[PDB]
This record gives sequence, C-alpha cells and structure tokens, in this order.
Amino acid sequence: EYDLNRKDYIKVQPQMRITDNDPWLSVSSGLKFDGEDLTAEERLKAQKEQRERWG
Amino acid sequence: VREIVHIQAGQCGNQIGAKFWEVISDEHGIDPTGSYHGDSDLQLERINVYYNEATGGKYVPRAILVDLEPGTMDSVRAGQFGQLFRPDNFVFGQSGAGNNWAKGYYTEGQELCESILDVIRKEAESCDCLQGFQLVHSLGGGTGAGLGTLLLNKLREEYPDRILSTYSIVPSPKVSDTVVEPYNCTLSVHQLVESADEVFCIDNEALYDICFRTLKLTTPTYGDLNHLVSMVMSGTTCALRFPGQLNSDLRKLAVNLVPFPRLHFFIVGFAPLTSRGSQQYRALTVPELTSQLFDNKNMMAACDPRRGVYLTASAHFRGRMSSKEVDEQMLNIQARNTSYFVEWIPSNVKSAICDIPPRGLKMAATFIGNTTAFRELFTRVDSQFQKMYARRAFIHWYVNEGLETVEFDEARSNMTDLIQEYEMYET
Amino acid sequence: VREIVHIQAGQCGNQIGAKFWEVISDEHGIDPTGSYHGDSDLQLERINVYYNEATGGKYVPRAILVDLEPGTMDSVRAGQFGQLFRPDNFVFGQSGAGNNWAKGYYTEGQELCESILDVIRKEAESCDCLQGFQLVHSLGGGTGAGLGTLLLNKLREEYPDRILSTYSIVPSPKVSDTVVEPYNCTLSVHQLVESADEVFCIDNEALYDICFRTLKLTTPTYGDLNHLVSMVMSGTTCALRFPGQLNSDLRKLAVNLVPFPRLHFFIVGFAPLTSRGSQQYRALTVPELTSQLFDNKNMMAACDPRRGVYLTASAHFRGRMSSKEVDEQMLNIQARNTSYFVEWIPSNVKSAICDIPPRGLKMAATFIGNTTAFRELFTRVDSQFQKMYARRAFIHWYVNEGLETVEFDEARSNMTDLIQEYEMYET
Amino acid sequence: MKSPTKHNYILENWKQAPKTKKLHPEKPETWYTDKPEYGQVPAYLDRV
Amino acid sequence: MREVISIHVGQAGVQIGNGCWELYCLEHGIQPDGQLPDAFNTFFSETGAGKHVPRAVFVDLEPTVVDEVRTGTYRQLFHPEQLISGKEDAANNYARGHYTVGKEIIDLTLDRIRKLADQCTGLQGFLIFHSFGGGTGAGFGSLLLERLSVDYGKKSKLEFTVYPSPQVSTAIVEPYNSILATHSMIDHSDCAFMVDNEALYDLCRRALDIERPTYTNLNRLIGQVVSSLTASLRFDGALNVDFTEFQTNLVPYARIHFPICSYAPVISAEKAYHEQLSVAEITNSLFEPANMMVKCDPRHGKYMACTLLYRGDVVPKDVSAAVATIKTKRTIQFVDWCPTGFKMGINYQPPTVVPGGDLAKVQRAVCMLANTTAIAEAWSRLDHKFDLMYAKRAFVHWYVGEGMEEAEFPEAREDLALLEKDYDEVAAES
Amino acid sequence: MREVISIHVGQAGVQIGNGCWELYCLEHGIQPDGQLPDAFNTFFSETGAGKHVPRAVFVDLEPTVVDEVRTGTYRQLFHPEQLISGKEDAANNYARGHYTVGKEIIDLTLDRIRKLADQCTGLQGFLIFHSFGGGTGAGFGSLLLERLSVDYGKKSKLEFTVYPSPQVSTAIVEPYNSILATHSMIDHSDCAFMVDNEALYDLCRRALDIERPTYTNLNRLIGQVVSSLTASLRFDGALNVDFTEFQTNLVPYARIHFPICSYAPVISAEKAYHEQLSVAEITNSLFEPANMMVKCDPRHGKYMACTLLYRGDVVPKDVSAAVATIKTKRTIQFVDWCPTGFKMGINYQPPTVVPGGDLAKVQRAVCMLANTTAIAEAWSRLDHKFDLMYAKRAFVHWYVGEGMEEAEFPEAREDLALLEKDYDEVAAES
Ligand SMILES: Nc1nc2c(ncn2[C@@H]2O[C@H](COP(=O)(O)OP(=O)(O)OP(=O)(O)O)[C@@H](O)[C@H]2O)c(=O)[nH]1
Ligand SMILES: Nc1nc2c(ncn2[C@@H]2O[C@H](COP(=O)(O)OP(=O)(O)OP(=O)(O)O)[C@@H](O)[C@H]2O)c(=O)[nH]1
Ligand SMILES: Nc1nc2c(ncn2[C@@H]2O[C@H](COP(=O)(O)OP(=O)(O)O)[C@@H](O)[C@H]2O)c(=O)[nH]1
Ligand SMILES: Nc1nc2c(ncn2[C@@H]2O[C@H](COP(=O)(O)OP(=O)(O)O)[C@@H](O)[C@H]2O)c(=O)[nH]1
Ligand SMILES: [Mg+2]
Ligand SMILES: [Mg+2]
Repeated sequence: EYDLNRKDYIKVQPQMRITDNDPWLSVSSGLKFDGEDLTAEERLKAQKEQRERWG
Repeated sequence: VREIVHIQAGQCGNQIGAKFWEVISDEHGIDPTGSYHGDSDLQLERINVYYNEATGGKYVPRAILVDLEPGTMDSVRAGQFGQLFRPDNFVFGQSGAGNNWAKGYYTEGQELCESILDVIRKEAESCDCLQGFQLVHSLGGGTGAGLGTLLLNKLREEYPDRILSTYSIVPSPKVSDTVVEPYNCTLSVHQLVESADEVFCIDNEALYDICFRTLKLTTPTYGDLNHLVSMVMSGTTCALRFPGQLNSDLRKLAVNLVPFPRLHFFIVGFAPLTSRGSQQYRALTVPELTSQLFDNKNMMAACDPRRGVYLTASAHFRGRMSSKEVDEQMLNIQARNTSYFVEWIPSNVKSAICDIPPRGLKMAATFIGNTTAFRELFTRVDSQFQKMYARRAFIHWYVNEGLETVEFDEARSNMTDLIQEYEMYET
Repeated sequence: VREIVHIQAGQCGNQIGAKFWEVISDEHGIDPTGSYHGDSDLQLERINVYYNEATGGKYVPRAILVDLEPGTMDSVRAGQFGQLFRPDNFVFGQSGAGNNWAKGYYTEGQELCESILDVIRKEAESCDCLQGFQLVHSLGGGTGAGLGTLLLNKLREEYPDRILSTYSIVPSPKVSDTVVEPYNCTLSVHQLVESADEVFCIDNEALYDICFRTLKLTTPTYGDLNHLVSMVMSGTTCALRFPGQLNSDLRKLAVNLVPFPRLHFFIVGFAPLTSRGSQQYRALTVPELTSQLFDNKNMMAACDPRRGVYLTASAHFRGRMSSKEVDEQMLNIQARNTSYFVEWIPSNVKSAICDIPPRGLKMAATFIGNTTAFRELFTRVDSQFQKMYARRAFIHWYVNEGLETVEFDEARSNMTDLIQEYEMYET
Repeated sequence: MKSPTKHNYILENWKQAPKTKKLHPEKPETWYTDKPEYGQVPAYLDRV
Repeated sequence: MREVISIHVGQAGVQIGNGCWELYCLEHGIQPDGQLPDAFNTFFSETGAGKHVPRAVFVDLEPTVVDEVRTGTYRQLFHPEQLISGKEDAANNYARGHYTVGKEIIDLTLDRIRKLADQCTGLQGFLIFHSFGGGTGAGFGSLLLERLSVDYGKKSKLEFTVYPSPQVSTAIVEPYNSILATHSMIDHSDCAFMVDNEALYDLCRRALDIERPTYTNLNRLIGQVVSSLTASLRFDGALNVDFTEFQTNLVPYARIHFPICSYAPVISAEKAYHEQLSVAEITNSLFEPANMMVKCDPRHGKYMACTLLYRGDVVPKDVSAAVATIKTKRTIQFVDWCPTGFKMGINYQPPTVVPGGDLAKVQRAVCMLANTTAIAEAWSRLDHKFDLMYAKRAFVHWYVGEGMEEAEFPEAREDLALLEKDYDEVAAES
Repeated sequence: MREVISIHVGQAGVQIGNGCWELYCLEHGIQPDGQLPDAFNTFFSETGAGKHVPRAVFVDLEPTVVDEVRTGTYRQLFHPEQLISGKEDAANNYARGHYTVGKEIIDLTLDRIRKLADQCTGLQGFLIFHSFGGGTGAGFGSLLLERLSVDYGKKSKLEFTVYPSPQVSTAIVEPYNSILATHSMIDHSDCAFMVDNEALYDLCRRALDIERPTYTNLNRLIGQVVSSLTASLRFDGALNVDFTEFQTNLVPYARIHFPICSYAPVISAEKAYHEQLSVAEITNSLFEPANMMVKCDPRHGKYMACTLLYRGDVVPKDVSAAVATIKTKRTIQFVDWCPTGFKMGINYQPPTVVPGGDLAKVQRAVCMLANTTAIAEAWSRLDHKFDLMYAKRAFVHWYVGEGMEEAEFPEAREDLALLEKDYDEVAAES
C-alpha cells in the first residue's frame, strides 16, 4: 500500500488540471463548469456589429 | 439490489433531475442513446440501482416525470439526454400551474394523482428490491410544493417501510421569484414534517454565493447551480453502487443523524470546488477536504451553523485514502470547536469511505449535517406569513379553491412548534 | 518544522513584502513560476518554514496581502514574481484608503476583519507546527497603522503563545508624506505596546543616509531602500532555515533581549555595505564586520545610540568562520566602550553563527539592539502631536468616524509613560 | 493637556514579575473508575 | 484429528478473514485455487484429487462485502454455500439485526455451520469475529451465540472482537449497540478477546513506520495473532497449549473472562537491522503500555494470570529467565491470590512473511494473552457514554420501531453495573 | 563484559559526542557503517550480523543538530531510535526546558535509555554531557538526572560539563540557568567534571598552533580526555582504574565533588621535533596554570586528592620519581589532611590520531583529574553576576510564565551560598 504512505505523494501524483480543459476531467468530476464564458468577448463584438448594421 | 425510484415534480425539480442524470450516465458510462460503451466492469456491478435494461443492451432509468403543464416537459424532451427516459413515464396535465398551493393540491392534483401512482407502481413492483423513494421539488411554487406533498402522503400510505428521502429548495431570504411564497411554504411544512424520513434543504442564494466566492463564475446560469446540487445527490447513493472500506447507506444515515422523529431537516455540502486557475496552487489531501467541508461558506443552505449548535454530522469520502486519516480528522474537528456541539451526545461526527471517486478526481467528499440553525429559516417564513395573514391579502385566491382559514392557523401552529422544539434541545 | 505566516499591510507592506520574496526565492532557488530549479540539497531541507507545496511540485509562500484599495496589488501582481502568490490570499476592499486611522480602524476595518481572519486561519492551521506570525507595515499611513493594529489584537486573542513579530517604519522627522502623521502614530503605539512581542523601528531618512554615504547610489529608488530592509528580515530567520554552529531562533532573541515586557522595541543594522570603489580596498575579515555593525551611521533607525545607553545587544554572523574570532570581538567591543552599557546587566552582547551566507556574499552579519535612544523618536512625535492637539486641528475628520476625543488622551498618556519608563531604567 | 502621574515603574515591575500568569494550564484528569455511581444503579433511570 | 471452525460476521469480521486465509494458505503452501504446486486438515478439508476447501462461513446481511470475494481471486477456494449474504443491512440498529432481519437468515446459517461440523471428527472450538458497534456484528452476533450454546453446549466458544475505541468513533449510536450485545456475550461466551482500532492505528504508526494505515494493514496484524494462537495444534514444539487450556488458565471467574492481547516483535525491516531481538528483548516489549492492542493503561489496574506463546528457536532456559525478570518489574502489579501468574508455550514454526508485507523477518516472535482489571476503565467509559444519550432518550424510537422493548435498556444497564461491580470486587484487597 | 552508557544533551553534548564516537570507531577499527575492513563490548553491541552499534543516546529539543547526523556519513552506525529530537527548543529558558517543554519528551527518552541498559550485562556507569548556559543542557538535564537517580540508584553517574566562561559569554540569561541547574546537579550527581571554552580557546592557540579555531577543534580535545579515562576498562595496563575508583578517591565530601581537568603533552607536532617528551616533562606540564582546562589558577587555592592517568610507553619506575619531584615543588599546595594526595594509573595503548588531525602521534601522554579549592573563584563570579540581575529582577517574568515559581530563585541562591562557605571551611586546616 506504498502509494498512500509515501511522503513524495504530493510530488509524484499528477496535478488536477492541464492547460485548456483536461480530457480526463469528466462532467461527474464537478470541475468542468459552464459559468466561465470565455467566449464573452467575441459574442460582445458580434452583437454591436449586429447593432451597427441595424443603426 | 437496492433499487431507488426517482420522481421529478415541477419546473425546478425536472430541470435539476435532467442535469442529475447526465452526472450519473457519465459516471457509469451510459450513452444518451441508452447504450453502454464504458471503461470499467465495476460500473456494471450494481447499475440496477438506477436503471432498467431494455432487451438489446439499452438502459432506461427509473424516472417518473410530473408536471401540470407540458411546457417544461417539451424542454426536457429536446434535451441532450431526452431520448433516455421512458416515453410512457411522462405524466402531465393540460392546465396552467396557477402558482397556487390549494389549486395544485386539490383541484388538478386529484385528477393527476391516480395516474401518477400507477406509473410509480409499475416501476416499484418491477424490481427485485426497493429501498426508498427519491423526490426533487421546490417549496415556493404551486405544483411542486402542493403536488409533491400529496404524492408523498400516498407513497407513505402504500410503502410504510421504505425511506422517503426528498430534496427541497427553500425560497431565498433577500430576493425571491414569487409573491406568495410564505403561504406555500408554511402549508407544505406540515406534510413534510410528518411524512418524509429525510429532507434536504438547499437555498438559491447560497448557490450564487458559492459560485462567486469559490468558483469565481462570471455568468453562472441555472446549469451551474443544478450541477452543484446533483453532485450531492450522487454522493449520497454512491455507497449503494460501488464498494468501499466502510459502507453507509440511507438507513444508516437516518439512524445515526436523526435523534428524534421530527428533527430530521438537513443541510448539505460538497468538496472540493475548483477555483478555476487557482487550484494549480492548491494541494488536495484528506485534511484539506475536511477544511472545506466544515467551513461555513461551503454550506448550500443560507443558515449559519455558528449561530446555532450541531447535533449530528456525517461525511463521506470517495477514493483511495488512509482510514486512520479520516478517523483522526473527525476527532480533530470535533475537539477544536467544542462550543458548536452538544455535550449529551458524544462523538457527534459520523464518517464513511467509498473506493471509487468521480472521474478525474483523486478524491472528493460530501457533508450532511443537522443543526439548530434551521430556526433562522423557519422564523423568516413565519414572520412573512404573519404580516401577510393579518391583512388577509392574497387569501382571496386560496379561498375560492376550497381551502379553509383554519388550515393556515394549523399550518403556523405546527411550524412554530417545530421552532420551539429546536430551541429546547439547545439546552 | 517551525512554520511562519507572513502578513503584509498597506502600500508600504505590499511593496516591501514583494521585494522580500524576490530575495528568499533566489536564496532557496525557486523559479518565479514556483518550481525548484536549485543547486544544493540543503535548500530543500527546511523550505517548509515559508512554503506550502501544491500537487505537481509547485511551491506557494505563506503570504497574506492586505489593503483597502485594489490599486497596489495589481501593481504587485504585474511584477515579475507576482504569479507566485496564491490568488485567493489577496484580500482587498472597494473603498479609498482615506489616510485616516479611525476610518481604517472602525469603518472599513470591521468589514474586512472577518474575511481576513479566515484567510489567516487557512494558512495557520495548514501546517504541522506554528512558531509565530510576521507583520510588515508602516505607522504614518491609515491602512497599515489602522487595520494592522486591529488585526494585531485578534491574532493575540486567538493565538496567545505564538510570536507576533512586527516590522514597522516610523514617520520621518524632516520631510514626511502626510500631514496627520502625529495622530496616526500616537494612536498606533498603544496597540503595539500591549499586543506585539517584538517591534523593529525603521526610519526612511536613515535608509537614504546609508544609500548616499556608504553605497554612493547617485539616484536611489524605493527598490534600493526596500532591498536593505529585506536583508534584515532574511537574516533573523536564517537560523531556522539553515544549520549552524550555534542556533538562535526568534524565541531565543525575545528571551535574551527583552528584560521587561514593555521594553521590546529594537533597532537593526546590516553589514557589510560596501561602496563601488571601496571593494578593492576592503579585505573581508571578521573584525571588519564588527566595526560596521556598531558604527552609528549603519543604524537603520534615525535615533543615535550614543545619546543613550545600551540594555541588550545581539549579533548574527553568516558563513563558515571561526568561533573564537567572533566571541573575542563581542568581549572587545563591550569592554572598549563601557560608557554606553548598563552596569546591572553584564555580558550585554549575545552572539550566534550560521553556516550558509546570502547570495553573492562570503561573510555577512546582522545586528539587533535595544537602547534608551528611542526616547528621541517618541519625544519628536509627542511634541508634534501636542501642538496639533492643543488647538483642535484636523481632528473633526477623526470624530466623524466614531472615535471619541478621550482616545487621544489615552493614546498620549500610554505613550508618554513608555517614554518615562526608559528614563528610569537609564539610572 | 493633563500631565501623567509620576510612577516608579521599577518597583511595580519588581512586584509584578512573581505574579506573571502561567502560559500552559495543567490537567489532572479523573479516571472513570472514580465515577460517583460506580457499581450502582444510576438515579435517572426511575424518571425514565 | 483436531479441528476449529471459523465464522465471520459483518464487514469487520469478513474483511479480517480475507487477510487471515491469505496468510494461512500461504503458510501451508496451498495456492489460492486450493491445489498444491501436514496440518492442512485442522483448517481445511480435502475434497479429493488435489483440492482443498477452508472451514469458514462468511455472513453479512448486505451483499457488497461477500460479492467482493465471490468476484475475487478466492472465489474457487470457498464452497458457495459458505458465502451467505442477506438483502439489506441492519443499519447499525441492534433491534433491526436481532428481531426483524436477523431471524430471516439465522436458520440457514445454523444448518451450514452444523453441516460443516459433521465432517469435523475432532472439533475442539469455534472462532467468531465481531465489531461491537455494528448492527450485524452485535444484533446478529448475539442471536448466533444464543443458538450455538444449545446446539453444541460444552464446546469452547472463543471470540475475537473489535472493542469500541475511547475517542475514535464511526457510529453515533455505538454505545447503545455495545451494551445490549454485552449482556448476551457475558453468559454464553467461553472467552472473548479485545482489540481496538485506536491502539492498532498508533502501533502501526510507531513501531511499524506506516504513517497512514488503512483497514488492510490492521487485518494482517490480527491474522498473525490467530496464526500464533492456533499454531500449537498445527506445528511441532516443546510446550503445547490446547484451546481448553486457555479457558481454565486465563479466567478466574465466570464473568471476568475478557482478556487483552499483545504481540512482539513488530518491527520494520530497517529497524531490525540494528536489533538482535533475542528472548529477553521480546519479553520486555510485551509489557510496555505502547504494545497493548487495547488502549488502556495496565498501570491503572492489576494483573491476573497471563499466557505467553513463543514461535521460533527459543530455548526453555531463556523463557524462565525472562519471566523471572518480568516478576522483578515493580511497575508491573500482580494480584496476590495469583502467585503462580503464568503459563508458557513454545513452538518451532517461525512467523510467515506475506510478500509485500509490512513486517521484517524475525527469527523468534512472542504472542501475549493477558487478563487485567485495567479494562474496568473502558467499561466505565462506555457506561458514561450510554447514560448521556439515555437520560434524554436520544435514539430510543429507532430501536422500539423494530420490535425492541424499552424495558431491556435498563436491564442491560443493570447487567453492566454488576460487571463493573465484579471487577472492583475482584481487584479489591485480598 | 563491562559497559558504559553515553547520554548527550543539547547542541554541545550532541556535537561533542560525534567527535567522541569518530575517535572510538577509528580507535577500535570499525568503519563508519559498522562493518570491519577486543574491547568492542564496553562501548558497542553486536547484532545478528558483522555489524556493531554504539551504546549512545542523542537528545535535543530542536531537530537541526541531530538531523546533521541523520544525513551525515555516520547515519548508518546509529540506531534510528537513539536519535531523539524535539519540536521547538527551550530558547535558553530553564523553566521552559524543565516544566513545559521538558515533560513533553522526558518519558519517551527514559524508555530508550532503560532499554539500552538491558543489553548492558555488566553496566557500571553512565556518561552525561552538558552546557550550563543552554536551556536544554541545564533544564532538561536536571529533569533527566532526577528521574535517573531513582531509576538506577547505586550506579555511578559521571558528568562532563562546560562551565560558563569568566568573561566570554554567549547568553545574557546565562547566570540564571547555571545556578538553578547547580541545585539539581549537586544532590544527584555522583561526580561531574568542569571545563570551560575560554581556557580551551587559549590552549588550542598557544599549545596547539591554530590561528583561528572552531568548536570542531575543541570537541576533539575533549574526546582525548574521555578516551584516556575509559582506556583502563578497554586495553591492558599495569595499573587499572575503574569508574567506581574515581568516585571514592577524588571527592572528600558529598558536595565538594567538582574536579578540574588537565592533559599533557598538547603540542603542535612540528614543535615535537625538538623534544623527546619524557615522563618528567609531561608530569611538569600538567601542573602549570596555563594547561588547566578551567581558567582558574590553582595558586589562589589548594589541592586535594588528584588522579593521574598515563598512556603508552610509561614505566612504573619513572612515574614514582616524577610524582616525587612534583611534591618537592613549592608552587603547589596540598591540604594537610591529604598527605597521600595521589591516585596513579598506567595503560599501554598510546593515543589515536585522526584524519584532518590537530595533535601529534606522540608515544606517551598523561591525563589529570584534580580537585582544588581554586574552583571557589568561579562560583563567586557566577554568584555575583546573578545578584546584579536578580536585584532588579531583570528576567524573572520569562521563567515564571513557563511554569517556574519565583521561590525557587532565592532557594537555589541559598544553596550556592552554602556551597561557597562549604569550600571556605574545607579550605581551612587545623
Ligand atoms: N480493524 C478493522 N475494523 C473494521 C474494518 N471495517 C470495519 N471495522 C470496524 O467496524 C466497526 C463498525 O461495525 P460495522 O462496520 O458497521 O459492521 P456490521 O456489524 O456489519 O454493521 P452493519 O454494517 O450496520 O451491518 C467500526 O468501528 C470499524 O472500526 C476493518 O476492515 N478492519
Ligand atoms: N566545547 C563546545 N561548547 C559548545 C559547543 N556548542 C555549544 N557550546 C556551548 O554551549 C553553551 C550554550 O548551550 P547551548 O549551545 O545553547 O545548548 P542547549 O542546551 O541545546 O540550548 P537550547 O538551544 O536552549 O536547547 C555555549 O556557552 C557554548 O559555548 C561545542 O560544539 N563545543
Ligand atoms: N435551481 C433552479 N431553480 C429554479 C429553476 N427554475 C426555476 N427555479 C426556481 O424555482 C422557484 C419556484 O419554481 P416554480 O415555477 O414555482 O415551480 P412549480 O411549483 O412547479 O410551479 C422559483 O423561485 C425559481 O427561482 C432552475 O432551473 N434551477
Ligand atoms: N521604505 C518604503 N517606504 C514607503 C514605500 N511606499 C510608501 N512608503 C512610505 O510609507 C508612508 C505611508 O504609506 P501609505 O501610503 O500611507 O501606506 P498605507 O498604509 O497603505 O496608507 C509614506 O510616508 C511613504 O513614504 C516603499 O516602497 N518603501
Ligand atoms: Mg454490515
Ligand atoms: Mg537544544
């Protein structure tokens, strides 16, 4: 049962997130959330250019 | 073989349940089309808890969906996992909700109840064993608050032995989305106290507070909120589905946590929660999980534990961990904060461990507690009920449906008696 | 395993603290991304004193940064070593500083006090042991002086045994950056005397004097001045981090230097400071360090030791060196200048030796002494406080926050008595 | 302004040092064998 | 020849049993299937050809733990009838596992244990495992002992039970379940040994350097004691001790039977490099309060008769000298109506070293079974915990709802009071 | 055989000790790992291997000093149990190291020393080291001796301490700790030896030729004296001296035990080219005040009984002539009621040199232990410094807050005053 006992446990075990959105972090993990809309800027620019064409 | 029957009533319950099945289907590896394509044999050991198998390898959940108007039903039908549900399990009326507790309980509830119960009887009698029922509903509305309690009484009448565990959402203290909530909640409490074995209370305002303080979510929609609640639902029943070092099912939870028949309302929580980007700085270990669990901010109900005292508390652990580490942490948190626990109950913290954590995480935990702080919430609704009732006001809309004014007086009397009972055992 | 929690308050605290972590990270060898890329195994011996690790080999310092307006931290975070800190330890308000002690203490302090304390509780209870806290702040301002003292009382109440070491910058006598400084400093002293264990006094004018006299810096900036302060903070805790022939941690220093509970203010100095052109002439010997440390110009506080008498003195030495040579110097400097030492305490000079020197140096030394010359610094601000108070000056700004006028009278009486206390023991 | 009263702080410090309060409190803890109802019926049963 | 039957009840019993049968099969040289690549017959039956079957019965009212074995590597080792599983567990409720749920499966259990005993020509005892806090460990365990007493009468019924820890607790209703089961244990059990998780945790961390133990590590240590306890009937030696000798030598009266256990040496591989661990050292390590597997200080009370078991190249001369030395410790108190004080045991088969184990290879090891009045402290601890809950009727409704009568609660409180009286009366002056 | 146990306290005691053990292992011929490329039984124990283990215990309340051994080359030699380190040091506070922090670890250490004494069949005494000014050296050392006195009783407990220097000082609170410790030392210790750093600095620069020493050079000189003291029990000699002989011969009364140390020849060996260093030469060099390891001149006082230890090529004929000459010297006094005045011993094994050495490989050497009234000079200085601070109560609040009661300060001050007149009355003659 060496993995639980060892003191380099924090060193060796891979961290919980990698770059963009890890492929092993599924929906059940509860870490992939939708409330961080990282497309907000692009949507904002599109909406006014849509308003500009209307005006 | 401990099958559980799931019922969704109202707009709030239905959409939470729709997100709730996505979490389970991901954890077990079931396709939206009902196919199994998973990755581990352990997922197929006790899939029988939540699902039925259709001949051909197609898995169908034990879900019963209830509403008075088909508006929310079509939204679920077009959903990503819409194909999963059994088409005959969709039971709905053809009349407006009305947002009236009396109308939902008396006028339309009676017509729909006879059809709903037989649909339940189809699933309840179909399985080899049946441990308990699972209901999701809100308390401020008109359909869930009224029809949910009506079905809860009937389920108690037919299945006295089974555990009637329900999950409820409480109207917010500061801003809420319905004019006539105090009437609805006070009426509903009378049924829930006597009929349901376990009731979990969740507040919308705490869910927003959790999103911004911990998760930092810029624009938290209702999907993120429903995500938080469904994790706790998944955590509680995981002891049935997967092996572990120390099993603890629903009835163990009821026996340990409930000292008296009427003190069984609970506050819930979950850990860990990813502050996105920030948790690269965070080392997740068993003691760190305990810190979030007993931190007051992570509780999903807007009742502060520190202003009351604890009676019982219980925590689950998922993943491979040290058993001594869990048992020491419960001793540690109980000894350092003696003021918040009662003397005449030693060892106020129950513990449990399960081996299979959710995908990707090395470990996760769930917290369920019972405290006298619930007196804050019931005082809130009682005070609003009182100053509305003195002026009479909207009672005009409940009288023309066949509800007596004595029902308001009885409902308040039972609610106030619940408040004093929590006061007395504080001594 | 003697972990230390670091707290930074105000614009002065955040700028000094940010430079402080640049010094330590280079000394231990931590890349600004937070990973170890060092060169000696001894560096990883006792990094636990200041850093926690996150899963994945990333080290995060035990730092808490406090301010009332978010302007300073975004300047700090944009700095090169800004990514090192945990994002959630940044605690700020959404209101202006106001340069007001009462406003910092009562109006904005209370709101932030509860939020800051739980952030401290996370880091204080995340380690196997805790020796003491470490505060860096200025006294002339409103945020560092006001909220810093309020947090100082709460830390004492919760954690009485731990050492609450604080580093303070005293307002300058000739040119100073604030009109209302005598009010802020006089009120601040009352909290520091009764709550803090150790206090070090730094004056900005002496830092300028050292830069132009010794280092010959033609255009010194706050980076130069703050660098000199950072060396002393690094030196004192160096006994904890690295082995040595004779150890002396924080608690040894307080036991030896402090004869009575109220006399614990200190002056500090650092050697060797060498000019650009003097390096080719200066042969680095142990006696050379002794001349600089006890030289009055090297004092970082603008209070002349020769005008007073010494009570206790302490010197640290860093590097592999002779134990005979250091011990002989302590006796030599004590016997040569007996006119500045008290008779009723013999052996007034405490000594210690550490093995590993700071980056770029072969030998280095640190001085901490306690003397009656502080009567100069308190008489100065008492004289200014009295004239601003005899007529009611800017005072109405303080009263309109909640502060009672009697607090000023209590503030002076407590401060004046500390002046007399040093007067009596000079005899 | 009202000047502070002259006080001999050395005499008070001389007197105060013996009176310094101890940091760590002691704990002699009773053994449960010492229970007042050892080997006998508890009194609360009759009320129950 | 000579036989003993092993029964495991509840999660804490069967999970220990999994580790025990791993150790026993490895010691005798039987593959996990039950074939070979002696004393086999005291624990196993030879079905024929080359296959062996253990004498074990696994019982729990919920199927999760048993289905682990049924799907595990050992599935072919056991007889499928031996693996008995209920439908829904007792929910840590004594009444639920004794009155409602227990009685539905008790008669099925009794047939298989009785059927197993027919093949056992010379059976001489039973080994039964509980956890006091569990509903199945206490509620169903009580029902099993009551029936076996009339089923088999004057056959030694030995038990190996987990004692509720002083401060570590996983069940809130734990004090309620222990007292009710204690009443049934005290009359029917021949002798029931005490171990607790809290002391084993600390021992697993101090002597062995396992900082963060699991339930798996603790099960191996318990397995070694039972292996040492039963080794006298299996392997050759110089002083054989039968089960019946334990019954007379350890307990002076009928109601004071509860002993405590100790084992020595327990040492990591890198500590035993520096230590010889001869007979004198291992004898001394037993009597330190650190090595006791029940977290009670022996210095609080006094000692009555002890039994010592040696496994290794141990010479009788050294055994007498060590116990002579043990009598010279003035920190060890004995009662003067027990001037004899000891029984010894010597056997030649050394300890077995499970691969991947946490234990160093030691050439001689000693096991201690001792009876003391120090445990009177532990009952007074448990008695106080029960009083606070029952003063305000903290959990009575759950028990009453499942057939339990309330009148048994004060009666169980009465019986424990007599047991507490019996200890101070025994421990009193001559 | 015959055994001696070493206990080391504080920074001084521990890092003096590793200097002592590097000497002995090199002397007996044992590699640092305990292997080999006699008298091993007196200091070491043998295990079930070709490996040895020292009979030593290292104790300190902070981990930095001990961990240097743990990561050092000698880490494999010591048992992991022998190295005991606390959590946070005593901060040079006697009360903190005696009451609050001292009692947190006292019973853990006492098990380990007692366990080591079991392996010592012929135990005859203990060796204990102190630095008076340190909190752990004085505070925890006093608590250790008080417990050890009742544990063992009639066994010779010898001590080897560093007296605070007349003028060189590293702690301001240094006088407080020494006097409080002196109370506990005087009643319990069988005999204790004084040395001080200030004299050892002067000798190491004058006799040995080093411009700038460290504690490393001083620690090696101390080891030679202990090596010569213990050589009688280990290697052959024409006149053997046991530990118990030192206890009876040196001390005339109970409270006057404190001797001083001396050694000759101490020479930087290029100076040893010029001279043969006969027995008369080394005997004369002992009695010069410059060679005393305590910076007090014997000419202010008088001599009571002295013990002489010779090593190497010395012959019993030459010893008698040399000591006869030193009696004729009229710079040396002896009290009238000690006409004999001497105890002599001769051993054949010359001293052992060390890589990176400081001393010579000379062929003969002599060691001295002398009890003199000149030590009364040191007590007057320490007492005077104590009274200056205590009159205004300069540091009492730190001690009282850490469990100390104030009444112990004057009572410990009274006993030293009695000791001061104890030395004055004995210094008289009739
Ligand atoms: N040493 C050890 N103790 C265990 C283990 N598993 C459970 N326990 C102990 O068992 C005690 C509780 O008994 P339960 O686990 O509930 O067993 P039970 O009799 O089946 O009770 P129910 O599950 O309600 O039917 C706890 O105090 C645990 O310490 C284990 O693997 N090793
Ligand atoms: N000869 C010699 N003396 C030493 C050595 N190290 C320390 N000392 C002396 O020890 C005296 C002070 O005692 P400490 O070093 O503080 O020992 P301590 O008992 O561990 O003190 P604490 O840190 O409170 O535990 C000083 O006078 C030093 O001269 C050494 O290596 N050799
Ligand atoms: N968490 C959550 N709450 C919702 C959602 N939709 C509605 N609610 C809340 O549910 C409360 C009452 O719902 P209501 O429409 O009256 O349900 P009804 O009883 O079926 O009529 C309102 O205050 C809403 O804020 C949702 O998708 N998620
Ligand atoms: N040494 C040093 N002093 C500073 C620095 N920044 C500001 N100060 C001084 O700190 C004093 C008060 O700072 P202030 O702005 O009031 O900080 P506040 O506590 O946040 O209000 C001013 O007189 C400045 O001269 C710095 O980086 N280094
Ligand atoms: Mg069970
Ligand atoms: Mg020390």
